[PDB]
Amino acid sequence: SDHVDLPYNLTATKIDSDVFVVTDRDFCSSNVLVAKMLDGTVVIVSSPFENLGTQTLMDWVAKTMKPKKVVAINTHFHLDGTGGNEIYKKMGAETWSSDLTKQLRLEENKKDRIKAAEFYKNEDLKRRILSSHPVPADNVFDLKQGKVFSFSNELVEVSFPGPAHSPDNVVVYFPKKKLLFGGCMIKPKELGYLGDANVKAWPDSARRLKKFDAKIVIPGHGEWGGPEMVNKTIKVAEKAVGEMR
Ligand SMILES: [Zn+2]
Ligand SMILES: [Zn+2]
Ligand SMILES: [Zn+2]
Repeated sequence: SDHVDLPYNLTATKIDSDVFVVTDRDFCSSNVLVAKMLDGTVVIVSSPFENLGTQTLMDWVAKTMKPKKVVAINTHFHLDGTGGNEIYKKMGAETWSSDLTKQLRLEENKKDRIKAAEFYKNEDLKRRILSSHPVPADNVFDLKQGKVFSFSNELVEVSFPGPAHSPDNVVVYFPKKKLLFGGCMIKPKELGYLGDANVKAWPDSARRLKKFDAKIVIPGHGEWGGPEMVNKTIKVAEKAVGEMR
């Protein structure tokens, strides 16, 4: 079948033999891409919110893919992005983000934990959030220049299309699979949490994603789709600009 149910309400859904989406349903249905490169390297894009979810994800990756190496790419500084870094590191993964994402995560870490913890209503989820201590990635590239990974000539392209959902949001493109992980700047129905959003910039940042020849676009939350995901996002952001003036 199309998915496997994992502990802590994680879902792992197959897109093909070498591409999976793992969804943290407990924490806002956050999507994590897991792509196995031909040379055995596993690339993970984004993260579950915290340690229990991330440990569950890594246990499943270990069991099912037995990777030679794991490379984890943070999409932005939010917990669906950096929440996995502690456990990724502990498990021997190489964690990556832009320099801005690291900076924003470090700044976010200075803020009051217990006050920001009442943002969730369930007490078990609160205790899971408070039990984790998010850290930035170990390896950093310059936001504006992006980064292209080459795993035995299999390319993974990380680029900054401009501020949208957050000032630092990047997308990850896999040209071999024509797959774009757009992350939380892909919002085909409604923009969602705007705490760090640049609504005025969002339509043009999303327009810049049209350059990718994507057959599959994976959003940070919710069902994935095709290139129309980008078009839907642009209109949703425009309506927000329209009301906002
Ligand atoms: Zn199921
Ligand atoms: Zn976010
Ligand atoms: Zn998100």
